Amino acid sequence: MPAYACQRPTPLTHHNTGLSEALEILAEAAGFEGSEGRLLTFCRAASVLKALPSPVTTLSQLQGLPHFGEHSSRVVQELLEHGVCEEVERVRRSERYQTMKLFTQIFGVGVKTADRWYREGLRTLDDLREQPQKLTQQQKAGLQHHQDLSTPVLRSDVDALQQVVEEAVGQALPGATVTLTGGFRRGKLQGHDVDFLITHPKEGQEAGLLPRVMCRLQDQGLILYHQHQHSMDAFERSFCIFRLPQPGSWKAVRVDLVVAPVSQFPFALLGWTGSKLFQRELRRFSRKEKGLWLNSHGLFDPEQKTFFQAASEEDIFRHLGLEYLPPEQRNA
DNA sequence: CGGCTTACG
DNA sequence: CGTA
DNA sequence: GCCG
Ligand SMILES: [Cl-]
Ligand SMILES: [K+]
Repeated sequence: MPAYACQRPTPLTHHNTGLSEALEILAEAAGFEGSEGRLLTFCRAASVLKALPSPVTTLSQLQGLPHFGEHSSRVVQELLEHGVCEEVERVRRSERYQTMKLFTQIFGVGVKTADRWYREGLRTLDDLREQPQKLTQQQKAGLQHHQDLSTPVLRSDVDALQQVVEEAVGQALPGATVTLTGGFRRGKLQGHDVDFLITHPKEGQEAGLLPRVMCRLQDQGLILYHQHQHSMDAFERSFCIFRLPQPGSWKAVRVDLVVAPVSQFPFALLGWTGSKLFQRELRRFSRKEKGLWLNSHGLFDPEQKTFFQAASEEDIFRHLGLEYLPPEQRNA
């Protein structure tokens, strides 16, 4: 089993959910305590289990797997022997973990913000609503719409959303296209947000497109929160909150809109499709194993000072020496 | 031992 | 810092 | 926490 998540297919459905979820609890807790290295190892170990074809039943099966060492093997060992791991259970029942998970699940709140609020004695969402001076406008929106934003987004919502996004994009720029990315492109049936990638076949036509799209959406009354203020002034990404029509009502939905020039489209498609761990492992592999710098704009050779002109995601995998993984196999 | 994705708002 |  |  190879060491990078971008070297192995990881499907939606896998066989070690109980073991994976426990390691991901420890990964989350490591992040809450500011140990980004420990988070990564626990996430990578959990990902290794997701790629296995069969359930792990004996400790010997962990031999030869990357990212498994004394600590992660002890966690699996306890789960195999007793069905629970005492370290994991102590974490999930701890007030620190429950409060940090509660606060970091708010749109606009990360680990450092949640940790500050925790040290100040805050424990519940109502504690936050009673301290509005501690909140950015972004966090006020995440708190105001928290119940809706914690409701899982379904495929039915995605199709309705893509319709209204395509309408606004079409009114903003003839011939522009809209591509669903993110978890739903990977085959997930639920999500916490919906990601769309927007481009135009003619390079340059997409300049200034996202503000025109956001204005069309605001005019349809569809935007509840938007981070940029528009009638640097230009922007190409918007992580907004939509007022999605429902039968006789509406529901707030997190939506990401990204504009990219068509020359960068395969890199943008690869980037925004995820998963998050897949992307980190792919970019790490690119830099550390191939000496190339990858992001959502391109693939840069710092020695030749040139960008690789890709026409497809397959082109990028091939240039990196990787077997192609379709999006449904990028669920690391 | 040091590294751990890499951008934009 | 937050977003992905 | 684990790898290079
Ligand atoms: Cl990027
Ligand atoms: K958050």
